Amino acid sequence: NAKPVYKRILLKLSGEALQGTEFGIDASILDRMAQEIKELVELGIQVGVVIGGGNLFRGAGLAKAGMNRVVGDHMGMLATVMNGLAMRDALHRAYVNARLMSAIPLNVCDSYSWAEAISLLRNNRVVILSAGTGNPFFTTDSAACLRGIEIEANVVLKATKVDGVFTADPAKDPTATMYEQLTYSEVLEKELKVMDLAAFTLARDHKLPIRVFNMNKPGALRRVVMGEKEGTLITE
Amino acid sequence: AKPVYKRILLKLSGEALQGTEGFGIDASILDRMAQEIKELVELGIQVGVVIGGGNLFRGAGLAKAGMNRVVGDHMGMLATVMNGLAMRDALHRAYVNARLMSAIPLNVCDSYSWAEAISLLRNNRVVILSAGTGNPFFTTDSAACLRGIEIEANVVLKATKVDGVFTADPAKDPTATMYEQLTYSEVLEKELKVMDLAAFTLARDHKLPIRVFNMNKPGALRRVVMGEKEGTLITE
Amino acid sequence: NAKPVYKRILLKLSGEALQGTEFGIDASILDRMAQEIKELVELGIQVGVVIGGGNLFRGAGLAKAGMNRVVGDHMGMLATVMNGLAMRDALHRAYVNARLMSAIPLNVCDSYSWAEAISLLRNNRVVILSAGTGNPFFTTDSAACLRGIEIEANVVLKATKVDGVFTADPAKDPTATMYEQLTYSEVLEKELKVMDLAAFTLARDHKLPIRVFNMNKPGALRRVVMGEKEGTLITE
Amino acid sequence: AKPVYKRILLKLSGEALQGTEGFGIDASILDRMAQEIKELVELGIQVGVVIGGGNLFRGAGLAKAGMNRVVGDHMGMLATVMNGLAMRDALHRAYVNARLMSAIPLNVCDSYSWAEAISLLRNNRVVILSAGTGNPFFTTDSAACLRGIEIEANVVLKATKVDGVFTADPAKDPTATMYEQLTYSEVLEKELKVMDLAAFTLARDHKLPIRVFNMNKPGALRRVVMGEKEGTLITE
Amino acid sequence: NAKPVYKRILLKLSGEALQGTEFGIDASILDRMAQEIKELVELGIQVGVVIGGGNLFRGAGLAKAGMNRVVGDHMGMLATVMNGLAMRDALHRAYVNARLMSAIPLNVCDSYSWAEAISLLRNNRVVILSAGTGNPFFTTDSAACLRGIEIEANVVLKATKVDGVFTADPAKDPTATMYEQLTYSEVLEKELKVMDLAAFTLARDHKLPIRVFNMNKPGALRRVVMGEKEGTLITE
Amino acid sequence: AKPVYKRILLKLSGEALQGTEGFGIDASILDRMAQEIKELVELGIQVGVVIGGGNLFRGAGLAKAGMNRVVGDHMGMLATVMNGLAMRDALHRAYVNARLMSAIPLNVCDSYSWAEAISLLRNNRVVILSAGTGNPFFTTDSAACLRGIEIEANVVLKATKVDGVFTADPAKDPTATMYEQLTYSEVLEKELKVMDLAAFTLARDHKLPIRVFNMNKPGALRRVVMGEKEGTLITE
Ligand SMILES: O=c1ccn([C@@H]2O[C@H](COP(=O)(O)OP(=O)(O)OP(=O)(O)O)[C@@H](O)[C@H]2O)c(=O)[nH]1
Ligand SMILES: O=c1ccn([C@@H]2O[C@H](COP(=O)(O)OP(=O)(O)OP(=O)(O)O)[C@@H](O)[C@H]2O)c(=O)[nH]1
Ligand SMILES: O=c1ccn([C@@H]2O[C@H](COP(=O)(O)OP(=O)(O)OP(=O)(O)O)[C@@H](O)[C@H]2O)c(=O)[nH]1
Ligand SMILES: O=c1ccn([C@@H]2O[C@H](COP(=O)(O)OP(=O)(O)OP(=O)(O)O)[C@@H](O)[C@H]2O)c(=O)[nH]1
Ligand SMILES: O=c1ccn([C@@H]2O[C@H](COP(=O)(O)OP(=O)(O)OP(=O)(O)O)[C@@H](O)[C@H]2O)c(=O)[nH]1
Ligand SMILES: O=c1ccn([C@@H]2O[C@H](COP(=O)(O)OP(=O)(O)OP(=O)(O)O)[C@@H](O)[C@H]2O)c(=O)[nH]1
Repeated sequence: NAKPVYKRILLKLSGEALQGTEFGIDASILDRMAQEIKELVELGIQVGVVIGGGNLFRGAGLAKAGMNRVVGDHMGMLATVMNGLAMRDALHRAYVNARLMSAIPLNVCDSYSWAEAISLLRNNRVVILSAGTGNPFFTTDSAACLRGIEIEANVVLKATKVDGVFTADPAKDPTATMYEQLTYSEVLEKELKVMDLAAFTLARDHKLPIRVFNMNKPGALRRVVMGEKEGTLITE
Repeated sequence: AKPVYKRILLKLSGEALQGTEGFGIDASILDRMAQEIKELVELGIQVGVVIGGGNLFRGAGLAKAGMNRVVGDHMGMLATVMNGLAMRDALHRAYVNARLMSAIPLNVCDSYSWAEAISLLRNNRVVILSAGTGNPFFTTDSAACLRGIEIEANVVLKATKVDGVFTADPAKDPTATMYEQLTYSEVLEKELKVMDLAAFTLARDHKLPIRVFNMNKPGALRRVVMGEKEGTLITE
Repeated sequence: NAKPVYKRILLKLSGEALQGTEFGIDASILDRMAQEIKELVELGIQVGVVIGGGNLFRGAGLAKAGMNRVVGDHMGMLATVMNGLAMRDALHRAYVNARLMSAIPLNVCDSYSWAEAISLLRNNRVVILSAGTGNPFFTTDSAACLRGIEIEANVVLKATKVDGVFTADPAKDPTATMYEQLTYSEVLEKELKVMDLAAFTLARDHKLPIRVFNMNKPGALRRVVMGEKEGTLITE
Repeated sequence: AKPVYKRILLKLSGEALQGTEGFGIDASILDRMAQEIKELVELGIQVGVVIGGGNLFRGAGLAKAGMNRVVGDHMGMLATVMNGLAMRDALHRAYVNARLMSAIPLNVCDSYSWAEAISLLRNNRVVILSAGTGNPFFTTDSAACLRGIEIEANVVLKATKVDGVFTADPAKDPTATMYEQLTYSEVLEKELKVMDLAAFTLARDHKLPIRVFNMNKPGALRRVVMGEKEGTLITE
Repeated sequence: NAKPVYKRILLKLSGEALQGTEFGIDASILDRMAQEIKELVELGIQVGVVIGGGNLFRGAGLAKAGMNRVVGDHMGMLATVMNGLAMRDALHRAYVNARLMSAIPLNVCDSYSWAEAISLLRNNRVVILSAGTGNPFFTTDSAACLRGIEIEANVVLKATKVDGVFTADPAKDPTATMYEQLTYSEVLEKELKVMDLAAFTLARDHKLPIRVFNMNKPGALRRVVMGEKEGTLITE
Repeated sequence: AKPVYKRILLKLSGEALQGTEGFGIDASILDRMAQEIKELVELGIQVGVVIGGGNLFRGAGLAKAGMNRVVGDHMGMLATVMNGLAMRDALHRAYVNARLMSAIPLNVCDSYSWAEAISLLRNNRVVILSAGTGNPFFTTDSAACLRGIEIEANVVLKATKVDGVFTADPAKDPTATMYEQLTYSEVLEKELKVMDLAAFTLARDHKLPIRVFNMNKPGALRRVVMGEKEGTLITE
């Protein structure tokens, strides 16, 4: 009798979380991703997914090596388009209707269009938003919040490799602990790592709730949507 | 003792930008490539470059993992655009006029246009050609021979990590010897591995000469262009 | 009780076969074409058609007259887009759902897109692929085999003006005879005229059967699809 | 005795490229046109060219055959792009800077852009304008007067196979005489055939002078531009 | 029992009539517009609407101030795209399927395409045509007649701020009177203000009836469509 | 006494082109702006311009009226393109090379391209950047700081109708005084209104200096660029 507690969601997929040991993409994690997204679609949930590129390139990182920061961000963005393309295909092969859209118009997929996106969602099609915001100096987390506000999602689900928001990187600091609930205020006064002010403040400004969970946990995405104890919730 | 080629078509394998890790791009090797191409431009030579994507993706390889071959080939092509973009930036940072063109419209960079290409070339601007031929079921080798014939290059220079064409792999067999010259017919007869059959065949029909050389041996590119003994030549 | 022996086909239409006495297009042959394609659509067959331009321009021919070979191929390609447009219209007027796609993005029709093409076919829409492969130095026969492999056709039906594959041009050599069956091997050891190695080898490589028939024969296309004795079959 | 026009708009009828066969393009006449335009460019004159498609297709003609008029007009326009492409190549082969622009985006050639056009013109590059006005129910004559007014040409030179404007067809009536000058009003009053009414009317309202001359009479184009007695002038 | 007397109409909306006191747009007039268009859609009528830009910019007017006439027309056109976008949104918010198309390809809406437009109309979607004809020196009235003939409307409904065609501007001349019926002949011999010959003659040429009514009159559009006494009818 | 900035980013508020009426564009102020920018170009300074759209539309303002915020922001952006087009024409009419680029592909003008921008700038061509950042929920101020950082401008010059930054509005309070210099920290601490928080914050992180000055005070722009006491500087 459960029933989902969300009608339209914006699922931000970390690029790094498509690696799963060794750079590149992990086909089996991609296929699991599809199956889990398939379930949401059937449950009637409208899904829009913003995907990152950290498993291939990060602009700032390339900038340290000497490259022009803008060109570095452009490669980072093309990296998100490569993930989006792999994700879409995994979706099609799992018999799920999906469309890839790119912030920077390319031709291989559609160009992002607001009205078109809303139409696709109302029609139960999964919409994959690539190239983030289309601009350099930004991160895909920003795009998740922007697109999330544009398509009017009920919430942004940040898929990560950790169970929630920790006080410090749980993989490097042995003192790291995660909270299960936070307000946009607490996040700043405690200075916990969630996103980057740019993205965050935008979400706060527009009162868009955020739920941080672990995508490496099979079933976690479904628990979040069904309203079961998973991850951390950031509200006002 | 001036150069022997007015216009060439440099074909770099995606692995050419790989560091010691065996994947991605290595800033220092990129910058080194840019200096070597800078010298050719100053020498009066017109340069067109076709770069691969093996340091990132291969369609056949992805298809084995379950993915749709065509989508795998699109990601491969897209990777060659990531390389072309990094190569262009190294060029601009070394003060060399260069323009990235793509066989797949990506209005990042502009689209490949034969007429525009010939114009950029006549103006001493290095033309970088990404996305191979624009179609799946093809390799960047074929794009090198194709573009090479379109822009009327004097020769296709195939960059490898070996000094030339051997009787067998010299690293997996110390008996192997390097040919100083060959005809398309002998390559096929002796079952020699130079490049993709489709591509090779194309170059043979249009009598486009091929020079296989070592891009890691300092001075090689210049020597190959100065008519000095270096690598293997292939004609007929 | 017949029932078609093919579910998805790639129909390669020769440009020359739309002339029918006197250059240009033959409206009545175009309308018959539509009616016959209409029948396949109703039978449930998914049709993708690659159309040539030989009735208007051929690149190599223009090259002999002195023109730049690449520009010549570009005109040849625009010629296929003109035929595709006429074909599409004949289809619409016969109340058949059809979409025109061009290898070289134009705007008047759609730009070729793999995923989009598959969706249109699954939806029983006729897909007309123009501008061949998008590249010069190639022929539309190449494109028929490439697109045929891309959309995963069960077979490529080469529509011609002769009943099959002959030993020599039946219109010029009085010794010309046609075979009714051939393997990709036989085709080469006998050196019979079918396509051009480029195209052919590709088809062979991917084990795509080919059936050569005469489109000037009213009903021939329907016989081929129903599995009746028509034309020549090339298999491995 | 320098030229009398700084910038002109040469309007070539599609038939201007037709050989003796009465269809298509004749390489030798094309090359001859290129030499005559080369001379004008050297003389300091800025040249814009609008070419028709009657040596290939006409929308009204196709519509009579059953086809949708709009589609017929698209094919007609597309033919003017085939001519513009061949004319551009003859130009480049005669060493004349020229760029083909299209009223129908064909990202082959680039799109018509008024500002870019004026810039190319000021840079002594022959601008070739294809696809007429971009809309059906119009002729390339109207595009000649329209573009002529946009680029602020000093005059529209209408190339015909006759010496000028006659009282009646001189080939179907030996009584006919050639006017050396006329006003838009007299043309309409005497029911004289100069061009499409829509087009004519447009030129009259913007006071764009028209010179009708013979493109086959050697030296004519130069004479018309050197203020020497040649053809018919039309103003008011 | 009424029943509409038209199946497909082309509704030309004056840009000025979206102001309603004070430049800019009048949201409440826009919402009424939507409701009235909603009714037509439900009645089964296929609606195509051409919208002007006179409430923001007029090319000729900008030309007097000193600006380049062509650039002035380009701004006028962008003005029609801004109105089209506002109109579309008002339509979506009233739960009416609508698509915006632009004569000059932009990316934010679709690019105008004939076949696509017809498909959208057959599917009961409202089609908004912006950027008029795409060319300078023309008015949106021209585009209304051109698009009207293209999509094969049964009639063009010119929405204005006056009840019909008057002898003189009813707001400035106290002698102004309107006729209730006119032939294309009468319109010229009486020289009444309806459109501009360009547009008009085109409509006449193609025998497209025109009905001029007042959109500020709530219900007037519905009366016209139902065949009730409203506005002025221009026929041959 | 040469200029103190090699490359600047001039940000003009849409209201900067407004006449006394309080809406639209005033030809004379436009021409005056062009003369002031002409002088900078002659002085060797590279100029990038980001113009707003408040003299026409604001998304938030439209959203209050009932419209979809995103669509309101698209119309706003589109208005900045109307201004950019008028500003470009005034520039060309004053004989200043200038190119309009848009963050929203409008193939009127070409699309924004970082690399192309840097090239135009190095060539002494004024680059006009329209459509802000390309995304809704942003202001042109943010686009000024963003583009300013991308093109590596030496400073962002914020044109206002006031002499600089005051303690309070000087027109609504005669006690207000003008700061001659400030740090990002003091602006935020003293609750000073300089620009959009999002934008400001961005400029602070990249240490992009901001100069607020009066665009109506003749000579101001030149003085600001000649290192002479004028307006308010903001750095840290
Ligand atoms: O709006 C955007 C989004 C992305 N990008 C560029 O794409 C690159 C991809 O970086 P992402 O931020 O997409 O990486 P990711 O999601 O995998 O990383 P985490 O969430 O785990 O931190 C970024 O480093 C940036 O340079 C932009 O330039 N603009
Ligand atoms: O025309 C093209 C070119 C390339 N590709 C796609 O790019 C992928 C990378 O293949 P490449 O041919 O780009 O590899 P590479 O140059 O780095 O490697 P070498 O052959 O030099 O050893 C291919 O596996 C394919 O998926 C296309 O599908 N089409
Ligand atoms: O991939 C392609 C396809 C076509 N083309 C160009 O289009 C032209 C049209 O030539 P086609 O090969 O399309 O002609 P056709 O089908 O009518 O001829 P047959 O099958 O009967 O032999 C060719 O001559 C070539 O120049 C390309 O450049 N590339
Ligand atoms: O604006 C345009 C121009 C041309 N066309 C299309 O191009 C076709 C060719 O008509 P053209 O007007 O191009 O013919 P032409 O110049 O060769 O012939 P003359 O008038 O000089 O005798 C026309 O019949 C129409 O279908 C358009 O529809 N729109
Ligand atoms: O085909 C076209 C249409 C429109 N435009 C340009 O758009 C501008 C908008 O002018 P319109 O003619 O669209 O204005 P309107 O409809 O509001 O005015 P009325 O019907 O009440 O007279 C025109 O002034 C012109 O410069 C073109 O350049 N070409
Ligand atoms: O990135 C952008 C820029 C602008 N806009 C849209 O443009 C509208 C106009 O807002 P602007 O920010 O262009 O206004 P302006 O410069 O004239 O005004 P000041 O801030 O200088 O006082 C905004 O209200 C928004 O709708 C975007 O949505 N995105």
